[PDB]
Amino acid sequence: SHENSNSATEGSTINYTTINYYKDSYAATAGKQSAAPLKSPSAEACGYSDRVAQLTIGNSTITTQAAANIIVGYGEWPSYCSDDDATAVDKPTRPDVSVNRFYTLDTKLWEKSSKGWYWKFPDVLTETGVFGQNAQFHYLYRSGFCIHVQCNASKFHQGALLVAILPEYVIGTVAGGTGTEDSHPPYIQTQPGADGFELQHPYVLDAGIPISQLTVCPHQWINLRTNNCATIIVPYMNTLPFDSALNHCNFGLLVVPISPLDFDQGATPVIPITITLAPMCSEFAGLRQAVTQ
Amino acid sequence: SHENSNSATEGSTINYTTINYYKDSYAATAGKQSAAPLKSPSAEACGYSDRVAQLTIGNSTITTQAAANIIVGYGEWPSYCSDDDATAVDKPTRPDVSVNRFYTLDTKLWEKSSKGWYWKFPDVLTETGVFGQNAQFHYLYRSGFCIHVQCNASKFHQGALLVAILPEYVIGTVAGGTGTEDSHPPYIQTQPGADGFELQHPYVLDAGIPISQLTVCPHQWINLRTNNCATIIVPYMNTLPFDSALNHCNFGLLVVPISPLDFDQGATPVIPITITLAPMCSEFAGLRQAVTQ
Amino acid sequence: GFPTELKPGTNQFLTTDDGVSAPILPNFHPTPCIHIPGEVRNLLELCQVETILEVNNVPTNATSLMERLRFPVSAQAGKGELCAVFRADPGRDGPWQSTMLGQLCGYYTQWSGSLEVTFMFTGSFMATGKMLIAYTPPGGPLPKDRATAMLGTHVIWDFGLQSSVTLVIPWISNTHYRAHARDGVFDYYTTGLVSIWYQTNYVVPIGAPNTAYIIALAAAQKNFTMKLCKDTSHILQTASIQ
Amino acid sequence: GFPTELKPGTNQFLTTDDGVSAPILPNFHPTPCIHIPGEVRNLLELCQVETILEVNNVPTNATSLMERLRFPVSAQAGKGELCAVFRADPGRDGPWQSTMLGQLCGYYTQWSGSLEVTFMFTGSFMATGKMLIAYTPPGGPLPKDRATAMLGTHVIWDFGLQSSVTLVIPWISNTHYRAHARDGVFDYYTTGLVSIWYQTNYVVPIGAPNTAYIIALAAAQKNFTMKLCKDTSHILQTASIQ
Amino acid sequence: GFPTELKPGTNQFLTTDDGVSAPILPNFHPTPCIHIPGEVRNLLELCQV
Amino acid sequence: ATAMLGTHVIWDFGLQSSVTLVIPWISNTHYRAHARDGVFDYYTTGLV
Amino acid sequence: GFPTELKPGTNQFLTTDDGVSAPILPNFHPTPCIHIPGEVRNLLELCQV
Amino acid sequence: DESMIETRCVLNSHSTAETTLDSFFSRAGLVGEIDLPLEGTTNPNGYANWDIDITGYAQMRRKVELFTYMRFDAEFTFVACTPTGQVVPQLLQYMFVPPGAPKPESRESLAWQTATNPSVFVKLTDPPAQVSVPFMSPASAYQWFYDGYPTFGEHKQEKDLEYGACPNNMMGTFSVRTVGSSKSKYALVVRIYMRMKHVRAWIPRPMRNQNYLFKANPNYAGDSIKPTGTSRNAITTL
Amino acid sequence: DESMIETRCVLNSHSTAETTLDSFFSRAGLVGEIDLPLEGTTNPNGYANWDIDITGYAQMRRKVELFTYMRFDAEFTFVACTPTGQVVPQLLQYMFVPPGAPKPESRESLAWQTATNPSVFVKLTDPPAQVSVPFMSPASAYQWFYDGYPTFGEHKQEKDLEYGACPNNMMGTFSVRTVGSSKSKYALVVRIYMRMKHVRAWIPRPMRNQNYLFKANPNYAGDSIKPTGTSRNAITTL
Amino acid sequence: DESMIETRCVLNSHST
Ligand SMILES: CCCCCCCCCCCCC/C=C/[C@H](O)[C@H](N)CO
Ligand SMILES: CCCCCCCCCCCCC/C=C/[C@H](O)[C@H](N)CO
Repeated sequence: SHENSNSATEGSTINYTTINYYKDSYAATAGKQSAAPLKSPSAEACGYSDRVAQLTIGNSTITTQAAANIIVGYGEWPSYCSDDDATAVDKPTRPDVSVNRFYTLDTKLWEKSSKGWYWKFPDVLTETGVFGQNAQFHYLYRSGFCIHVQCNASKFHQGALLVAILPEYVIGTVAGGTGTEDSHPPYIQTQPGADGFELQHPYVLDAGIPISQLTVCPHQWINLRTNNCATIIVPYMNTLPFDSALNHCNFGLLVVPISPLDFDQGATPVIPITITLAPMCSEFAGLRQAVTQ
Repeated sequence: SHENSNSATEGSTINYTTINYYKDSYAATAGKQSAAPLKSPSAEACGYSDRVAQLTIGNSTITTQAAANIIVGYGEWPSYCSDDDATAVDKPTRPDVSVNRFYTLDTKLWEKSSKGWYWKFPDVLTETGVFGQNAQFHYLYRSGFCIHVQCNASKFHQGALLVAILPEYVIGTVAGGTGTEDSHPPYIQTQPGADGFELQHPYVLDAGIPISQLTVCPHQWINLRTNNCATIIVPYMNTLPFDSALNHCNFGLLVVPISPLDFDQGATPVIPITITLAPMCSEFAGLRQAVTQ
Repeated sequence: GFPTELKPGTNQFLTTDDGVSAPILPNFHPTPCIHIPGEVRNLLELCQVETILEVNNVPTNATSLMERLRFPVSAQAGKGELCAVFRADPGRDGPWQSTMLGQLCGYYTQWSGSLEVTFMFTGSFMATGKMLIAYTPPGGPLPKDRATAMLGTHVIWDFGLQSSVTLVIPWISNTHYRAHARDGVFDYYTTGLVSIWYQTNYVVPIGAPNTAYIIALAAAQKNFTMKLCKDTSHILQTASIQ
Repeated sequence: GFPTELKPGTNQFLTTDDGVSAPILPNFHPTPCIHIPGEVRNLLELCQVETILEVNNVPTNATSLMERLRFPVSAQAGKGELCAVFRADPGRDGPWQSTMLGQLCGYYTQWSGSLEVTFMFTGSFMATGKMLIAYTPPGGPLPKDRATAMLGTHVIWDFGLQSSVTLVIPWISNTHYRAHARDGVFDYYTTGLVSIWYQTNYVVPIGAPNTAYIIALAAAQKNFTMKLCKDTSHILQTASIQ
Repeated sequence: GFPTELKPGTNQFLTTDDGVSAPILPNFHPTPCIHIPGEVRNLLELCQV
Repeated sequence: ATAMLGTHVIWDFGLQSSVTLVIPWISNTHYRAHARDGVFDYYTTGLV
Repeated sequence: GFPTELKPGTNQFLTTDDGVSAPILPNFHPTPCIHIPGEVRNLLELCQV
Repeated sequence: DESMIETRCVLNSHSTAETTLDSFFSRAGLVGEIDLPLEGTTNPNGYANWDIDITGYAQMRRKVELFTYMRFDAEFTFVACTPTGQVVPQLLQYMFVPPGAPKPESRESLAWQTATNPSVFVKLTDPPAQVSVPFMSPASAYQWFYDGYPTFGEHKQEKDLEYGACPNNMMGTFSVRTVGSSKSKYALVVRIYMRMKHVRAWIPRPMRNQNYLFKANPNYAGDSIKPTGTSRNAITTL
Repeated sequence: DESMIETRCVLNSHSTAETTLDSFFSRAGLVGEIDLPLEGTTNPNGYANWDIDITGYAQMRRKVELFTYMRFDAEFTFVACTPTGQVVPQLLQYMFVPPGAPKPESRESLAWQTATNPSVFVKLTDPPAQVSVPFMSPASAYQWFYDGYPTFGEHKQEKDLEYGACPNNMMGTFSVRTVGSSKSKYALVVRIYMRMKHVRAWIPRPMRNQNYLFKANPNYAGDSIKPTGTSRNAITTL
Repeated sequence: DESMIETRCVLNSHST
């Protein structure tokens, strides 16, 4: 009562017992603390099977295995911004059928020597559809995503893809190779658009972080013997309630072949990977003239 | 309530009044503290005469004086590991008749110039019987022991043996004699097996510790006029609930003649000392292929 | 003045001391915390997430670095051939360093609990066979044959029918906690050895590839715990950051 | 700032000061304490355990060092011969240093209470006789004969019938506590002298050994107490430990 | 003396530290505050003008 | 050392003049026929 | 750290200051006080003799 | 666990408290070393303006970059010393310079009057200066990884350095001087140590398996891409 | 007692509190002396890595080796000084380096950033640095006597030094530096004093009656085996 | 019998 409630943990659900001799709560000691979101839970695990019984959003419809094969990113469904979490006093627009629909980006071909690609969100959809037009016309943007990476192969084909969602996928460079150049990735590399960008070093994910630990991020496998597609339900993950859709990407979708594609000669050599994705609970605010970038 | 209960004396039965100005209980002052196990109690003194009325375990049977001549090591009977005290999540095996039985090791001869021997546990039983096979096959081991050192002599023979149980009997060297070599005892000296190892300097117990204070450890005398045998009931004494039976010895059994053997010419010069011992409440865990060492 | 006495330890700066400090800003309230998804409250939540175990940590070249995440499985002579071995120690230098459990284990001296290693078969749907994934408790060396290995804790994994199996490495230790197993004296804290053996074979029909791959994904169980936070040594930057 | 005043004694490091210190590890909980047998809560528990009293501290050679734990008893002329003498002081340099009570007594300046010295006869079962084990209170010198010694506190010990007797050295002192008795002024704190005399003889038949041995085992009673913890001087390492 | 331990940050002068300081004048009561019009209690009042 | 792995008694004959080694009924069959040198050694009780 | 301010008189050693001092011996209990005759509780008892 | 082996009942009273973020991150570590030399060209005027960035040292940077978003308060400790290790009788003025506040241009600059800036006056003979720093960011958390640009407009190669620069994280300058009109007679080194209190972290990333090269930059040496862990000669052997 | 003599009633109000383990062991004693010389070859670089082991000094080692198992928390006091006794104005960084944490290789090593390692910054003019160290061991108690080997496998003479080495006791390195890029101008000696608080001890052994020669080793001089106590000319005389 | 070995319960319905 006699102290300012201005610590970094006010508003949390954790009760902290602390020692403070000053006016401010942040001056106090760290003290004591008086399914699981991180394991890429399924829709059945999160109990969201009712919203998943038919993946039809807007005016689009995809078909896949239900519930168990629907990865909800961090166990949280996309939602509109709550009244307390939002800061902008302007009321947002909710098109909800012209922006919350499945958009099909491109048809990148999986090869035996394929290294992998990444797609930045919502950079992939900035110049596509009513969602793209709302992204250019509005300063503020907020949406979840339902990304459905599709890769059909016969039962004689083999291989696996780590279809993963890396939030705030900052791209690093080779720094001239020797590491003493301080180069920075260009706009076509940081924001490659709907066409995506092929990974130069998928082992370090072009950021100095191993792909072996990419599974701590929301992810799903496209092991060809088991499933032919991966559906990841990504919520809006940002330090802010809203953000610009043009100069900040909330997350990068990593589609990397961990197990290489392999088949004997006579089967179809064209094994394409299709990125179909739907914004969920899309919000736009701060309306002005449309700007591409 | 506001402090972490992370001192070294949490879980003890002693109430400590302490002064602490920090989050952690171990930062506090030493403070105040708000038959007997160490005197080598008998089975009658510990009240364990019912388990002692007939020393028959497994498929073996020894005969000696009951209750009063049965030294329970540190006043504690051997027991299976409690649920809280154990850490390994694998469930242990309890053979209980093939491992909890008296094993007879060897027949070391007591001489007039005899210096004494030691036996390391369960190193003496690592290559003997189903107990030895379970020790090689399992990573984790836990057992008490019922060691019955037998030395029969006529009523015209004289002498005494300090049959004692020294927990964690680390063997030291002469260090080259001058004390500036930092030599270490070999495997045949640290773990001599069922044959035992004769003491080079029984006065310092080959460890720089006097034998005159060996009686603070669980012990019994084989003063030949009074008794012809010593039965020591040793529990499992370790910092751990379980341990490897092959590279760590819980205790060493010291059988040292304090009073020398003496008799006139015409009596039997062969006065042998027999080590008969039974594991009690033997547990084995962490099963893999059998390894001798 | 109230009579006080300075003890040993005044004017010392203990870096892990949880003490009160003078606030630079009176009445500064921070930005209100909005709901951000994914929130972590304990590092054992990260420890329980399955991460790719680099069992095939043979290749060193940058062009073949992505081959470390998977290891080959192929048709053999049907004699219980050895597929792959690795130590079951998460904090040890080797295959486990590629995992989140291994990298977090570098920050903690002592670990306890069972370990989850999931092997995902990435062959054809026509590719069939069984593997004997044996966890050897400590003391047992590397088995020279599958008959030696089956005496330990093992799973027989029909990868043709179920594409993913999880070999739960049970917490089998003398101590309540295990420090980092190391080559030398600290091999006392070895978890043991995990080896994969061909139970029958890798059987494929005409038209299916003769070589497949298995992606090992290592994690920790809910009973996993950590102790004694320490500076990590899995990666050592010897140059200054410009 | 709250008005405070530093007294004498700030920035001093008293080694026995029971003060609060800054914890290097916040929220570090230790390994849970399993039940380990034998637990000691007081050093007087060790003081009460009987340990071999080296009455025969004559030999110095390493080959004859084990002879110190026992002292000879043999057939005499039947004139109340002297068997063995020793001072009843546990902290004094001499026979009592071999005991746990003596070594622990080196760590404490002042001791009080009665002392238990158990003599165990280690002859033949045919070996018989009696000994007069006399504890002389302070002031009385070493008795020149058994007639002088029996005037003090004494036991007559038939070692043929009972192989072990315990001469309880009663706490007979001017002071409530006794410091370490020393040669010189501190002999004021002498406990007295304990001497063993042949009450009758050491009698053996034909075929029994003519010389036996007695193992003296010294302890403390339940009324034994200790005061003024101090650095021990029973053993002094003058070289640095490498 | 009561056992105390100095932490990091002693003898530091944080300019925004809201601490207690020794009063130069015991029992000095100031001039009573008369009512002056216009009083400001928050700078956001000036921001709204 | 080989023999102590079986069912055994350690008999201090100096202190107790008589001991009884109880040979326990350890058999595959519920009853034992006469053990003989040859095929009927299947019904051996064992060795003492 | 709790905000404190050192006054004049710190690090001074007043010989008649009745202050608390760090005990060199934790849990050391002295020899129990037996009854000794003649006990003095005030020097004015000696003054009246 | 019981789906793999037959298990015994183990009462695992194993504490999870030391794996909390307030246990992993509430340990002070070096985030900035400031040199105030006598003859060197780094800070020859007795003053230094160090932009607050904890990504300059590999241990703290890798610890905090385990997560993407990280909202905390900080205990900032500054261990001032002579770079030979001496404790000289020199008085320094630390001063937190928030964004928009005037960064000092000299040792005797008028911004050192610190009428509103938080400043610490502490001698080197004193213990290291400790201050609690609250959560600075206009965002709801600090952001070690900003996949995007702070500004709008066309992004050429000349402005590619703005990529990853989230101004919710660059929260000003830590300015240190020797308090005096004349130059100090000692060489000073101020070592900044941050202990993170009241820690909340949201998005766990893969750890850093490459050598850090530049502050606030995931750049890695392309020709020196080493594996995450040690290597093996063969897969059938250890 | 009454079985020996006729006794009078004595109301023995004699306290047993000073024979507790928290009275016998809660007294700080020298467990480590670290030299940081100017010209010597011991620690010439201004830094030192001292593996934590209290068995280097005879008094504390004999006190703790009275028991086998010993679980306690420790108050660690480091009395830094010039080996002539001076109190010089030099600032040092103590840093507890747990097993697996990088032991520093130089005075300006990057492990000194202590982002997670517990470190103490203290000047020599300050009172000796005091820290509470909790019970470190993965075991339930520390183990001064480990009858066995830490590792499996065949034990030759080359690996006989591993006998008695229980890694439940070697709990890391105590690293001390002079905080600076340049070498210090003073010779420093850091003396480590451990006070054992909250002490539990389990298995009492015979005391040490031989001269200690090596740390964590019960080795004794074979040709210099002296008796436990002083000697007498004859047994019938004093 | 039980004075010699640890025994299991055997329901000996053996006719005399
Ligand atoms: C009187 C001195 C007060 C010192 C105030 C220091 C401000 C503390 C702010 C800490 C917040 C993070 C600082 C910067 C974050 C990162 O290093 C990068 N900018 C993000 O990549
Ligand atoms: C910031 C400085 C903190 C200092 C931390 C010191 C760690 C204290 C651990 C004490 C536990 C015993 C240490 C070693 C035990 C013995 O000497 C041997 N290793 C066993 O023979």
